[PDB]
Amino acid sequence: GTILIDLSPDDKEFQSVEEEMQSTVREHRDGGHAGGIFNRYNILKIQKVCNKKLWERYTHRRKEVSEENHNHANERMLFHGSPFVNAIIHKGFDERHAYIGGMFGAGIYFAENSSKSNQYVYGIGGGTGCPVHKDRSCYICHRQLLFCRVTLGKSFLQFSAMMAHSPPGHHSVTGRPSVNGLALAEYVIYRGEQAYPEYLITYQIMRPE
Ligand SMILES: COc1ccc(-c2cc3c(N)cccc3c(=O)[nH]2)cc1
Ligand SMILES: [Zn+2]
Repeated sequence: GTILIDLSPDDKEFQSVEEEMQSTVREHRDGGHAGGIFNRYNILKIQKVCNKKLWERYTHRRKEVSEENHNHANERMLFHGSPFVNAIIHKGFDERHAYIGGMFGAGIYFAENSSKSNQYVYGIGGGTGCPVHKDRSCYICHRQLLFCRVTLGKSFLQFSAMMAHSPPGHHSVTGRPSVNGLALAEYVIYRGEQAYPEYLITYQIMRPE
């Protein structure tokens, strides 16, 4: 039931999604090992992901969370990178898309930094890199990220040196950076219904000059 609608580069929606992608790139403590060496992206395409059933699954859960949190869904727009992006857009997020080994337990992880999610496009730690060249810093191969609508509800704050259940009385976990002053927050949900994959972004990382 999923259809993908291309956005024009002239459309304000394309431009605002591109700006979030580009402006949330940072340097990583791995020197580029997982995601590659780059300061910016070449955006090739942005598509709106449209699936009625999956949207209604998201909004149903959003109202449940809202009603448990003084009518406040605490909804964010966050990046997700995964080898399973094609399954996600067709079937929705579920337990199969969890990062079993993540620092906040087996859940589905989202980033404010697009460059954090980029580290996961080819697997955990960047896997072995792109399938064609086996290069984690490949500047040729096309990559894909999701920019997703995520319900956080009441989020458990984990101060952090950088499927399970949410902590009792909470709907998500927030990983607050406590060492790297430039890192933005990461978030974990434990129910696939608490995210909708709204934009599919196709891109290349760009080699710095
Ligand atoms: C291969 O299964 C996985 C898919 C996505 C990720 C992933 C992890 C992650 C993280 N730990 C922090 C912030 C964002 C992400 C993310 O986008 N994907 C991890 C495993
Ligand atoms: Zn490649």
